[PDB]
Amino acid sequence: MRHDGRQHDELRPITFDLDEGSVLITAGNTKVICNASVEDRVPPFLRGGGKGWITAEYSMGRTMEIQRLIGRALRAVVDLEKLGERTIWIDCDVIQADGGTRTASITGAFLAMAIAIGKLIKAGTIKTNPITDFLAAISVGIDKEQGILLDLNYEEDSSAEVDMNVIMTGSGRFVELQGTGEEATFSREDLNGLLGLAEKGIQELIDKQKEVL
Amino acid sequence: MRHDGRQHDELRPITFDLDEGSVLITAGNTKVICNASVEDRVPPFLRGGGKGWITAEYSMGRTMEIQRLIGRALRAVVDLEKLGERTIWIDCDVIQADGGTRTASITGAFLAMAIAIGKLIKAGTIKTNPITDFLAAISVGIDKEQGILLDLNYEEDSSAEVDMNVIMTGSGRFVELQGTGEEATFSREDLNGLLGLAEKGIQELIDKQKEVL
Repeated sequence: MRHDGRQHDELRPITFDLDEGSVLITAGNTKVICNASVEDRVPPFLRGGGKGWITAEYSMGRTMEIQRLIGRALRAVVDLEKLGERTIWIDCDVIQADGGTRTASITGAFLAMAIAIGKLIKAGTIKTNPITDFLAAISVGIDKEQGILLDLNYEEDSSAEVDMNVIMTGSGRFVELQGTGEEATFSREDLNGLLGLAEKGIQELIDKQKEVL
Repeated sequence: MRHDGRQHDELRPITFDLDEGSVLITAGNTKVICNASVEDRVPPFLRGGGKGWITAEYSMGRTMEIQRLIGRALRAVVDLEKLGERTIWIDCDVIQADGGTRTASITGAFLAMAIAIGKLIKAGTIKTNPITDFLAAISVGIDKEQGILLDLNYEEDSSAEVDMNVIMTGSGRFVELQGTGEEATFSREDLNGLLGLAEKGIQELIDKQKEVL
């Protein structure tokens, strides 16, 4: 039905290439390189606090928006106190864009962070794992002709009446949610259908994360 | 329970002062002046198209974000073809901020637009009403101690674990939705509770709009 050849609830091929704890994630034609770096400093408003911080650099205005989202989402699944007074720098570089870059950056950014925290734990730098849960993000939408779709590519994102990015944890809770109706609107029923699809795709991404980790 | 004196599902006092089709909306201590202006031109990518446009100026980076949201939300409930080839300029000025400015601007921006379109119809400039439905927006959230709250003031917005802005039409459909978990997360149950409260408040705002109009 989709020009893609995919079913409405089918994810594009996902690849988590770890070949630095650099991560190259591929979703169809979308590709993003994600890197996590640890520094034993923290923003001034935290110095002395004994609690860590996570922040991200992202490249491909609205850029700041995505950098802030990445920092937020990660902080939601990391006990900053257990991390100690140090900050984790995440850096994403979109090398190929074909829809879903923002959510693909989050998924990739998580793994990269997981990899850096693993070395922190193995180095004896921190006593316990601070990651409270797995995290992944996906985009969903409503196309005027094929209905609800999961993981939109460029062309689909472009012509969708309803666009939505969802970030959830492995335990199935929300970290962040955002849906916009173009010159269109969506009902409660549509919202429930969109969140179900999104959850299906996010559970699949997290399954892959666990297995690559 | 709230330092406000309000119940968890109670809106702050709402005022739509029409004393130019200028609108001054007041929500508790939040106050925003909204103005709608009509111009018989349209962005270049539309010239000749015969379809209108709505855009907004907003003042108090993230400013652009709010201006774009205002333009989006309005466009969702207006048949741009019936408006003709002309654009509606909305201008919001936050004169007092105590939480919920962004959603209060949307509600105020809608009325102002409604007022300008009414004159367009009475002037004989357009044959039919282009407004497809009423629209209002409200903020909801989850506070670590009082649970789910409706219409957050500054202090509450500040310490809420979960923040969320919702825009809906009078017919009860979604135009825009955005919820963020700080260093916290919200369940499906939380999401349903948050959307119910939001809908209660939005229905109340729209009731007031209808009666002021």
